[PDB]
Amino acid sequence: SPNSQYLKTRILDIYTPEQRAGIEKSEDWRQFSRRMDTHFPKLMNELDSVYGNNEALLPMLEMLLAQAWQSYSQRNSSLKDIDIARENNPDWILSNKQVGGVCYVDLFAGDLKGLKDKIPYFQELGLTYLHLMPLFKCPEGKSDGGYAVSSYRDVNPALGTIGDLREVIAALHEAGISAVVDFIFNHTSNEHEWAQRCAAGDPLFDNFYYIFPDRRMPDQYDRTLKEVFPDQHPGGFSQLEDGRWVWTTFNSFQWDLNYSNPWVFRAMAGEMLFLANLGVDILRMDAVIYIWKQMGTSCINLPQAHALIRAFNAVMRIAAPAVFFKSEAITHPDQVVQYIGQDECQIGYNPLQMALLWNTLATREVNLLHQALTYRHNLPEHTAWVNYVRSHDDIGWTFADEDAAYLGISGYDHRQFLNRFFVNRFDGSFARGVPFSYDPSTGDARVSGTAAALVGLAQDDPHAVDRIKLLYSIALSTGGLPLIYLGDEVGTLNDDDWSQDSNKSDDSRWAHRPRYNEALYAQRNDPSTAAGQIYQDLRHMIAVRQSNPRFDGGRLVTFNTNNKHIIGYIRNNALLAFGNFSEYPQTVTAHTLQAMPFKAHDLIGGKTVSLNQDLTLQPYQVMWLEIA
Ligand SMILES: OC[C@H]1O[C@H](O[C@H]2[C@H](O)[C@@H](O)[C@@H](O[C@H]3[C@H](O)[C@@H](O)[C@@H](O)O[C@@H]3CO)O[C@@H]2CO)[C@H](O)[C@@H](O)[C@@H]1O
Ligand SMILES: OC[C@H]1O[C@@](CO)(O[C@H]2O[C@H](CO)[C@@H](O)[C@H](O)[C@H]2O)[C@@H](O)[C@@H]1O
Ligand SMILES: OC[C@H]1O[C@@](CO)(O[C@H]2O[C@H](CO)[C@@H](O)[C@H](O)[C@H]2O)[C@@H](O)[C@@H]1O
Ligand SMILES: OC[C@H]1O[C@@](CO)(O[C@H]2O[C@H](CO)[C@@H](O)[C@H](O)[C@H]2O)[C@@H](O)[C@@H]1O
Repeated sequence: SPNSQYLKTRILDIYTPEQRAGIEKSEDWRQFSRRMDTHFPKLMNELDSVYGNNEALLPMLEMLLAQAWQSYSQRNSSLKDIDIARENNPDWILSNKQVGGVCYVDLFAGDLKGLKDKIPYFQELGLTYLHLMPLFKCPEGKSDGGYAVSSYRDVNPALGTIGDLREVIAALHEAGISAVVDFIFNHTSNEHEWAQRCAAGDPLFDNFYYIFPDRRMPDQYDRTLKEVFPDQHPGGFSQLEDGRWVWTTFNSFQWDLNYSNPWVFRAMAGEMLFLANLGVDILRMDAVIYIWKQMGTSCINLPQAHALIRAFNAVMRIAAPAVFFKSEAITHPDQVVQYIGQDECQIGYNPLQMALLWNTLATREVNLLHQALTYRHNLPEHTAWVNYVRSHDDIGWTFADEDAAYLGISGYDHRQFLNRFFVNRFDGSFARGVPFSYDPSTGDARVSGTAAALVGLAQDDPHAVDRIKLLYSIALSTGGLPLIYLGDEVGTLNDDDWSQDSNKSDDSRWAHRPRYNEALYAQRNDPSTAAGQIYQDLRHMIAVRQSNPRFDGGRLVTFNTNNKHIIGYIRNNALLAFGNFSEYPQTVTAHTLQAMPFKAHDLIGGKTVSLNQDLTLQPYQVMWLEIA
């Protein structure tokens, strides 16, 4: 294998002898050269572990690092300052100061100029982090809500221009908000140029996808693949018009990119550098678990997938140190956590906590959630969870069967229950969700619907507002970067048109993707409305989280409440949180509370609470007790 110095001297060969002296003296080159020395050995080792003795490895690497230099050279000074700051503060992601939000630009604000106009509201709410849903050109009609990308460089004209996006990102930065966008790197749309050229037999785009002459290999792969959108097509493959078959994990119009080809890595690394220099702070690594395939396996969570992401990481350490990764791994908890690491994805979605929040509302029993906060919450140094309550996607019940079994719970039977409960097919349920991707091979299903819909707000259940408050309280206080699904903070209900819209009718996820509700947002300062109560509740919890150092960092220790309806945990040995998941009053006894100070201030309700006696929580009450 080559070395950092060799590669750098060749990178510099593009310059005249005179220019070259100016380059090597420059501050940009000095930073690049030391980051090369520090981080290139990781890049080389990760790529070697995947591609081995591949003839194209060295040429690809040289091409990539030449592009990395050009990119860093071009990178504007303000981003270069953020590079230095995050280079010396790996734990910026772990600060209690951070609170995130996510929205569709079109649905929430019409277009990018409109989004820029909403930035004062984001500041009002207290966001420091904003994820904008996929922005770029995609097929008209059905594009999986923009996740079928037809060009990585062209903004969807309905949203505006690439210049508009650069301005939004600058404006977010001026408002103290990090910009977060999707890195859609497992697949492109079938109308993407790479996809067209590859299928047409253009040598330049040879092996950019997985294309087969017939069903022989697809059938063999499909023996072990687990379907993602079972309504859409069987297995993992779709047929071309000419009779061939292409790997399509998701929709038929989404074709998996072939990372066994090192030129595909270079292509997407190139795209990563492009987004970096737009000033993107965090890249959402979409569908991370699918980027390596192997016959005889489920083709998810494979070792090469992890190595490839660690390779991407090193590219950012070299040419855009500010750019962090957020893992989207919705899979078994044992596998979810393997993506999270300083040298891989520094943060990742926490689907286990999310799914168990909803589980606990249904059962009123904190057993699985306590188990999860006890054994699966704490992370390696310099990493964090992203804690959420809802997202643009369905809810999957991705708790571990092994975990549940230890508690005498059958995972299969339990999911059968949860899936009936949350779509209002269980006696007494407050939930008004909609099924998604029922699967006749597994009996599996997921749940669509907004947070407000799932807690009972549609029928104005008197407990609805408190349920929302409780759920968000836990994401805001367990440790990690909390992510608000924008619209939830005023109690936004399910979309009313999705089911009869022919572009949407086969995808119930659109139920929980409503437009900005003008009426609700106008009520947000009136505490007599559900919108105002939710908003003031959440805003208060956000303010406390961000101001109070007891919430800092990602670590927690659970507290045994000895009440199966009440969750308990302690942050920084100074903040005792209780959450009552029962619709009835529930008590933590004086005996349980013996080690606590006699009195403690509750940050939620503002009162001084006695802990030297029974503590009785009202229905769905949350307490944040300052015990040190
Ligand atoms: O809030 C209503 C109800 O929810 C909880 O009970 C549910 C269980 O959590 C759930 O697992 C499921 O129980 C079934 C088992 O999974 C299955 O193995 C077999 O033993 O039959 C059970 C019933 O079908 O469904 C129940 C609810 O029916 C919670 O524990 C209850 O206290 C609560 O009243
Ligand atoms: O300056 C380094 C050294 O590189 C040699 C080639 O062996 O020339 C290379 O570097 C030059 C300056 O960057 C380039 O103009 C040239 O294309 C490249 O081959 C020597 O010419 C030079 O002394
Ligand atoms: O309201 C049901 C609505 O959901 C859509 C597609 O998302 O189908 C979902 O619900 C069905 C059960 O009603 C499931 O069989 C299906 O797998 C699930 O995606 C529509 O098919 C349906 O009209
Ligand atoms: O601490 C005294 C008394 O409290 C009991 C309740 O089971 O334990 C509780 O006290 C500890 C104080 O931090 C907690 O760590 C524990 O989780 C909590 O349940 C008994 O363990 C003990 O006798």
